[PDB]
Amino acid sequence: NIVTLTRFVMEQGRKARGTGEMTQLLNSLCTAVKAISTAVRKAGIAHLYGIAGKLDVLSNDLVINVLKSSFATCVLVTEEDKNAIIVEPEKRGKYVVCFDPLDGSSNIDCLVSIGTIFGIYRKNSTDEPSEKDALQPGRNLVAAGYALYGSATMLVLAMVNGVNCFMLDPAIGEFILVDRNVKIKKKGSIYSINEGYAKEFDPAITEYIQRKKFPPDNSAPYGARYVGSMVADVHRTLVYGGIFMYPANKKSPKGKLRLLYECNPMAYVMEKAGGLATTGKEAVLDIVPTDIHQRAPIILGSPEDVTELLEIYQKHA
Amino acid sequence: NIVTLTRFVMEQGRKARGTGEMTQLLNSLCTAVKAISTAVRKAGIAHLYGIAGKLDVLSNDLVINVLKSSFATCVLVTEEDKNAIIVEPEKRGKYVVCFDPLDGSSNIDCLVSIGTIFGIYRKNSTDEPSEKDALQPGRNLVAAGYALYGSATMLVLAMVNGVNCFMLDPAIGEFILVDRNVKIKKKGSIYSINEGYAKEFDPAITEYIQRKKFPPDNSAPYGARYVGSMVADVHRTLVYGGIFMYPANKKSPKGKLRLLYECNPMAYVMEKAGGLATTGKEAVLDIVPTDIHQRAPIILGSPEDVTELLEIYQKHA
Amino acid sequence: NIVTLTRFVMEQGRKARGTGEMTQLLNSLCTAVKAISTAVRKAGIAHLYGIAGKLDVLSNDLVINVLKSSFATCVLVTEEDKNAIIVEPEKRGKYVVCFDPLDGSSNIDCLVSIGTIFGIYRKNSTDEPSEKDALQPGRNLVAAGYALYGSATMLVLAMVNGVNCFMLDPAIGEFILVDRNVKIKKKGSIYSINEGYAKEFDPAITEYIQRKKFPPDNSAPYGARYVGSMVADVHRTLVYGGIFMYPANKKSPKGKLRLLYECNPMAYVMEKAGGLATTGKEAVLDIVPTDIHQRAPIILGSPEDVTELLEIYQKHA
Amino acid sequence: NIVTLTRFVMEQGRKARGTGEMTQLLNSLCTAVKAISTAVRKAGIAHLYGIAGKLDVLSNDLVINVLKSSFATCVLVTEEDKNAIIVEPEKRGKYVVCFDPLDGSSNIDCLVSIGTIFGIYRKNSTDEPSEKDALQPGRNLVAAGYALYGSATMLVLAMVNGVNCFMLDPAIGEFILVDRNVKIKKKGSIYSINEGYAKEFDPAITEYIQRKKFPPDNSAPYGARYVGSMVADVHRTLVYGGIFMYPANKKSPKGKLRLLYECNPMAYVMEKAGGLATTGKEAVLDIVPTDIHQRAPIILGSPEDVTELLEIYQKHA
Ligand SMILES: Nc1ncnc2c1ncn2[C@@H]1O[C@H](COP(=O)(O)O)[C@@H](O)[C@H]1O
Ligand SMILES: Nc1ncnc2c1ncn2[C@@H]1O[C@H](COP(=O)(O)O)[C@@H](O)[C@H]1O
Ligand SMILES: Nc1ncnc2c1ncn2[C@@H]1O[C@H](COP(=O)(O)O)[C@@H](O)[C@H]1O
Ligand SMILES: Nc1ncnc2c1ncn2[C@@H]1O[C@H](COP(=O)(O)O)[C@@H](O)[C@H]1O
Ligand SMILES: O=P(O)(O)OC[C@@H]1O[C@H](COP(=O)(O)O)[C@@H](O)[C@@H]1O
Ligand SMILES: O=P(O)(O)OC[C@@H]1O[C@H](COP(=O)(O)O)[C@@H](O)[C@@H]1O
Ligand SMILES: O=P(O)(O)OC[C@@H]1O[C@H](COP(=O)(O)O)[C@@H](O)[C@@H]1O
Ligand SMILES: O=P(O)(O)OC[C@@H]1O[C@H](COP(=O)(O)O)[C@@H](O)[C@@H]1O
Ligand SMILES: [Mn+2]
Ligand SMILES: [Mn+2]
Ligand SMILES: [Mn+2]
Ligand SMILES: [Mn+2]
Ligand SMILES: [Mn+2]
Ligand SMILES: [Mn+2]
Ligand SMILES: [Mn+2]
Ligand SMILES: [Mn+2]
Repeated sequence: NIVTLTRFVMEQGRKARGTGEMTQLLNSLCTAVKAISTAVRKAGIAHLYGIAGKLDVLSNDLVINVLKSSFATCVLVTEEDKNAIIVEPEKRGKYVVCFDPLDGSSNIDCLVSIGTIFGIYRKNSTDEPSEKDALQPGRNLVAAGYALYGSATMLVLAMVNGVNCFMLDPAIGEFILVDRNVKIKKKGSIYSINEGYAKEFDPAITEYIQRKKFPPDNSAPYGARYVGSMVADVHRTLVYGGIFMYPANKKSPKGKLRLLYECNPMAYVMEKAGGLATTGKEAVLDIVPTDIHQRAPIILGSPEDVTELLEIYQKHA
Repeated sequence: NIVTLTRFVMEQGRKARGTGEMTQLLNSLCTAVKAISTAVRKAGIAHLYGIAGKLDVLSNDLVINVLKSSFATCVLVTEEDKNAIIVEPEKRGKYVVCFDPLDGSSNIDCLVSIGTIFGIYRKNSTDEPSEKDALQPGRNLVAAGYALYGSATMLVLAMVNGVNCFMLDPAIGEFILVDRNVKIKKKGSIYSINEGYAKEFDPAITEYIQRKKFPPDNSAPYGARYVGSMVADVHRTLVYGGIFMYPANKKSPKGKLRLLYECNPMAYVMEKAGGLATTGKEAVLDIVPTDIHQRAPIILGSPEDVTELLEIYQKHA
Repeated sequence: NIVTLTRFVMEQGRKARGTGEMTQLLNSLCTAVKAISTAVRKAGIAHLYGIAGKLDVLSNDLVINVLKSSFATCVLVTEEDKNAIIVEPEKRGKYVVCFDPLDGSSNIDCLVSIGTIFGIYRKNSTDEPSEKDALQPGRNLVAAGYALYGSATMLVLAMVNGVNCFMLDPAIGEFILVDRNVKIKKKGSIYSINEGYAKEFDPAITEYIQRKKFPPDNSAPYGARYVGSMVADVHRTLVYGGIFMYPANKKSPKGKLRLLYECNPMAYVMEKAGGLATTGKEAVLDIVPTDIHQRAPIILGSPEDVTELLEIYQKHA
Repeated sequence: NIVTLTRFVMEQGRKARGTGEMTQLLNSLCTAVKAISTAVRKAGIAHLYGIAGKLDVLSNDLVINVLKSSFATCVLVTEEDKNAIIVEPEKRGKYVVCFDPLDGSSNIDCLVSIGTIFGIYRKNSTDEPSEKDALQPGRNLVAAGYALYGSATMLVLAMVNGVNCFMLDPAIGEFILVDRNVKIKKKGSIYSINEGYAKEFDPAITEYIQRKKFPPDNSAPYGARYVGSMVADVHRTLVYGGIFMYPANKKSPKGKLRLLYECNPMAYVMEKAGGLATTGKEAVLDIVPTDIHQRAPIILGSPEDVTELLEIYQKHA
């Protein structure tokens, strides 16, 4: 018998004896993702083309409005907004949601996969809600995941008891559980990084990559993939195995990717799946942010591949 | 004042005073692509999961029957079939069609962008049709193109007059012309290749990659992108500029990509767009096929990038 | 801000301090209705027509499977099944659901509106669950309503605190609250009955109809409508006002419509909206069934119109 | 071996050796109908309800612009426009098109079936086009038909060769031929009329209705059906058999239905189907229009039922 996201979430909220506030939040998210999927796939485009009678701004406006209306949130952090958004008291809940409404927006004109990333924290210090409420390490996440708008739309939800994948059936607007309790392969055979920045890579990265192309024990070199859209690259890593890297380089001395809404949610997802997520020096989830738009270096994926790189880092220290 | 693919195809048939046979064919293609797009985005998956108690194969069958139903074809060549398909004389038209119904199928499980590639030839001769009718150099193509099932579904159609892009509106099931008489940039800033095969590259490719990461004239390095699905990588090249490469290596000294249904269609779109498509030695479109599943090395993209690499190929001549 | 059925149901379950069992049931129903809507609209019909690679049986199979999987039901009564269906102990809940999966199936070949009708009872006598558990008067309903597959799909849900209408947006597969706390007009101007049975009508009905065509006080006669699909006819009555009638006649000495899954749910809906629902002699909801497939006469709609007919009945008694 | 409307229309244009102008027109119609169908079923309604912070009018604009974009028309007559629309000479074709973009609009709020009706004429003359070009008797129609937005969406197209029915597959946006060369039953068992106007009927109609409820030869009475939307009532008549009537009464001694865009198209479909369409005195198709919004009484359906009523009309002659 089939399991829909709505049923699964509700069930999980029942086993946890929640008051149903988080459950409403997750149902709001799902509704928002479906709406974003529909806009991404271009339904109604004929209307802009005058059969007479933006995508990231709309996406932002959908997430914020849909999340507010859930009455389960108090603080919102968007990649798109400079300051955190404080929900009006009438609509307040106890949750802080950190999200990237549409990641990979550059890739839009090229029709490359894009996705939505979100991390959910529970408000701790019960003072008037504010930005500080979002400044929590990723180890403190209640839930995190992402929606990938690729050849099909998928929602990956990670919580304390594991990672689950839900495929969207757009005929009936419902997410079906298709992969339960996901676990990443211990060792993979694909490395993903933008080698265009080779000139700026630190030594450890340089050695690792070359070890991938020319393995000492003449084994098969790793295949390479780099879609340029984090959600797509990280999703392939989780599903097929391997390692994804967006280390520090001159243009981004602290990495390009943001900690709260890109790095943390993906780090959380990887850990629950049995993978590692490091900065090179430390675990991503343990870092305590000081700025909501803070950036951080990130390397994640199969435990053996990440460990192997971490050993190399240590060797140059 | 909107243009649908159906309107466009018909006006073009009228301008060229065709009997309407090629128009029937293009319309059958449009229908097949819409049907594939729907299965790719998983409409109906709830039924496989028991809500009421392959893909490569399904795509092949759709294209074949829809093409036969057009009464415009005599010989069909598919990546999925060992032997060419000779059409029943009852439905025999004059066109030969070579296609890859679902390219990048190994990416399906990862939900990476995938697509359909086709090239159409007019039968040249007057004897019983056979495989031999498909063995024409790409320069003899009447039409060629592809459909990309990415964040949105797109059909790119190349004919003698040029290249046009049609975006699928899944709400009304109509391809809408969105980019007219497309021309690739003279020079791009992205290079695309599986650097996992570094150990195997010939000296010319190696030197080029090097120039891209460490520019000898102190110009900015190129960014790297490699989705792993030709239609996705090529479509990004066409729209954004740059170069895509899949040269020879232990993976056949002859390349991996197939000439008839992958290389030729793309080479044809590139040339009509004002770009180049070469094997490093000769232009892809001039190669005389000798086997329907013949492979060939290919390099395509912005003219200045392709000429640059060709120069290196010559330096090592 | 928008209100989706999922949010509304959850919210209502929260205010009622339910354990979330009914909430899951209602979410199961909604999922089933969306799936039935999609099949009714004919998505995928191209596949039966061989682009190479029942509606009431499928509908039945969807409702039963989806309801079972909710783990909130113990007894199921379908217009389509001879005996009540007892859910396996592992999947048991405390609810008894009486439904017509696809009412108006004759009207299918003519593409006339069809709908789904359901009534929900709470199991009372805690003995092993059985048919007897369904034999409860309609006054004992916890929830009832219907889905109408007309020009657009709508779900009308009635519960103790009122009647609400939700319109299905098939782009995102979500029901949006479009009409809150529905109340029927006190007096209408449309009568709905199949006058083809005039030869068999009892005297009261005969007098009423003629009073509608030739009003004593020369006022405007009532307009007449009779779609032949109860859900459509009753839905127009609720929304626009008037009276619907399916009285007893020779072919159906006790009416055609069934009490448990057609009459009761519609009677419940009408009462909460401020309308009346009578057999001519008694209120529909007060009747205690003795057979699950029992039939009953029914007259419902605006309070003044129904009262006016009831007066006439009394006059001939 | 499936037939889409697009394939059918093209083969028919080829058999008739047309220049492709009428084919472009029919294809533009197919596109408009699909666009209307989508708005009717409310795709996108969530946006009107603020998810991210008319119908008659929208339908008119769609048909008009899509028709003008076809370059096959010179004069357009709409139920919604006081004066006929003369096409800009730049896009002027040779066809005159009369249509009701959304018939039964008063039923919209009740979600009752609704539809689009069109009749196409070839311009006969050689002077500046004008309203006068549309004033042709229905016997001069090149094509006529309708689309019904009911439980499923259907397009019925009538041309010289006969009547065909195409079911819309909303998953791929394609009309699929499902009923070929349709013929109405010689005699039906359903009569359709608004009996609310009994007081106003002429003696002949009154006598007929009477014969249907109380058959003088002791045969079974006819059942009654009256949806209240012409396209719905007529489509049921065509498929199931019977008679539909909207005769004269205080609601204009001249009938309610409009000749050019409601009566003629339907009369034309009926005749091609082997049925009859009369005003009681003369055949609808032979009436010489004298005003574009001229109304006319109509009776259509199975030949034996229409002849029967015509006989009564004569008895009172
Ligand atoms: N649907 C759910 N899925 C998983 N955990 C849940 C769910 N609902 C509530 N919980 C857990 O219970 C806590 C409080 O729930 P709540 O009362 O809804 O705010 C949450 O923070 C989670 O720890
Ligand atoms: N829709 C079309 N678009 C562009 N060229 C066409 C079209 N139809 C026919 N032609 C051209 O005219 C030739 C013969 O058309 P046909 O008679 O249909 O086989 C083709 O092979 C093309 O070169
Ligand atoms: N979603 C809901 N909407 C309205 N009433 C509810 C809801 N959930 C529960 N209730 C009410 O509370 C009772 C018990 O709920 P439950 O524990 O879920 O079985 C039901 O029978 C209703 O009376
Ligand atoms: N697709 C078509 N189906 C049936 N008849 C057509 C079609 N196209 C053209 N014809 C017929 O041929 C005439 C002229 O076609 P046209 O040149 O397109 O204006 C029409 O008016 C019809 O009588
Ligand atoms: O367009 P965004 O939202 O800023 O995302 C781009 C990000 O950019 C990374 C790739 O950037 P580079 O071009 O530097 O490789 C991805 O991995 C992220 O999706
Ligand atoms: O033959 P397939 O399974 O359709 O593979 C697709 C091709 O595979 C190439 C990638 O091959 P590598 O893994 O060797 O890079 C892509 O460009 C082409 O799309
Ligand atoms: O086809 P069903 O499920 O038995 O429903 C038909 C019912 O039949 C009534 C009309 O029947 P008559 O033909 O006797 O008028 C409707 O009001 C109900 O929808
Ligand atoms: O003019 P409209 O609003 O499009 O009305 C539709 C017409 O209205 C007739 C019903 O009229 P009565 O209420 O007079 O029966 C139907 O057959 C026709 O569809
Ligand atoms: Mn963003
Ligand atoms: Mn981002
Ligand atoms: Mn393939
Ligand atoms: Mn391939
Ligand atoms: Mn039924
Ligand atoms: Mn029924
Ligand atoms: Mn109208
Ligand atoms: Mn009208």
